[PDB]
Amino acid sequence: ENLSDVFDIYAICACCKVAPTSEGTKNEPFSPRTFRGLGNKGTLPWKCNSVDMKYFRSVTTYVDESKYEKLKWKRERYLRMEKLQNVVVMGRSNWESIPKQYKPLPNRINVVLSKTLTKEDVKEKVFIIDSIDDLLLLLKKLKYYKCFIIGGAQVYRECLSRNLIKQIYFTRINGAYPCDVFFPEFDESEFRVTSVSEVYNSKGTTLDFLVYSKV
Ligand SMILES: NC(=O)C1=CN([C@@H]2O[C@H](COP(=O)(O)OP(=O)(O)OC[C@H]3O[C@@H](n4cnc5c(N)ncnc54)[C@H](OP(=O)(O)O)[C@@H]3O)[C@@H](O)[C@H]2O)C=CC1
Ligand SMILES: CCc1nc(N)nc(N)c1-c1ccccc1
Repeated sequence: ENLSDVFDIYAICACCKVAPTSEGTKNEPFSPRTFRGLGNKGTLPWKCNSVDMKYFRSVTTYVDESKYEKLKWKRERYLRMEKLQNVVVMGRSNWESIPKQYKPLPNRINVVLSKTLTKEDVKEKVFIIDSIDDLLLLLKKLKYYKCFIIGGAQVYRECLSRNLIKQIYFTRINGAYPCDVFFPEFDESEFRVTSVSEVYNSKGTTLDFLVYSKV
């Protein structure tokens, strides 16, 4: 069965256009994907975007007590054949990239993917897992609404490669910036755009919110 559907595994990210270079066999000035800029020097390519930060927080925070049961029954069902909050999953780099005055992300169950970190090290309240396999084990015995994959690059890749992504909330940052991290490529035929928001202006830079769903 589609584990992404059974455990509501979604992906949420923001990407901007990549700024050119001058020398490197990697500069993709004609990439078929205009918005693929994910990070730069362990940080977001652009500056604190309040409009997107608000969005990300509303989407990853929102829970609907009502619709839970139907989810609960779905999982209880799948399991035999073998406070409400969403889960947020992030790679170690992304986790370390987040300023302390934000970790752990509030109103959300925090999970970090790592092979090095340990409980003695990390003092914040977050589950540490060593593989997507262990992520499924955790989800299997955890009570949550939706599960959001929030980065970085390596975590997106693995999940899209295993077809563990049911939906992708993609913010398009209409601006070019230097980037050393890009959104991993995936077969776009298995998805279709289901939501295309109106345009927004954050201090002059525009941005929109697209939502893809698995076919
Ligand atoms: N624009 C956006 O929406 C987002 C941008 N970013 C940006 O992306 C960049 C970070 O991305 P990237 O460098 O790819 O890093 P990631 O955040 O994916 O973290 C990489 C690390 O996560 C761990 N990890 C990845 N896969 C697994 C796995 N299967 N099992 C266990 N651990 C795993 C490893 O930790 P370990 O080495 O300890 O084993 C690994 O080295 C930053 O610049 C950040 O700011 C991040 C999220 C979103
Ligand atoms: C607010 C920036 C942001 N916007 C969107 N649309 N998606 C994301 N995944 C993030 C993000 C990036 C790194 C760490 C935590 C969240």
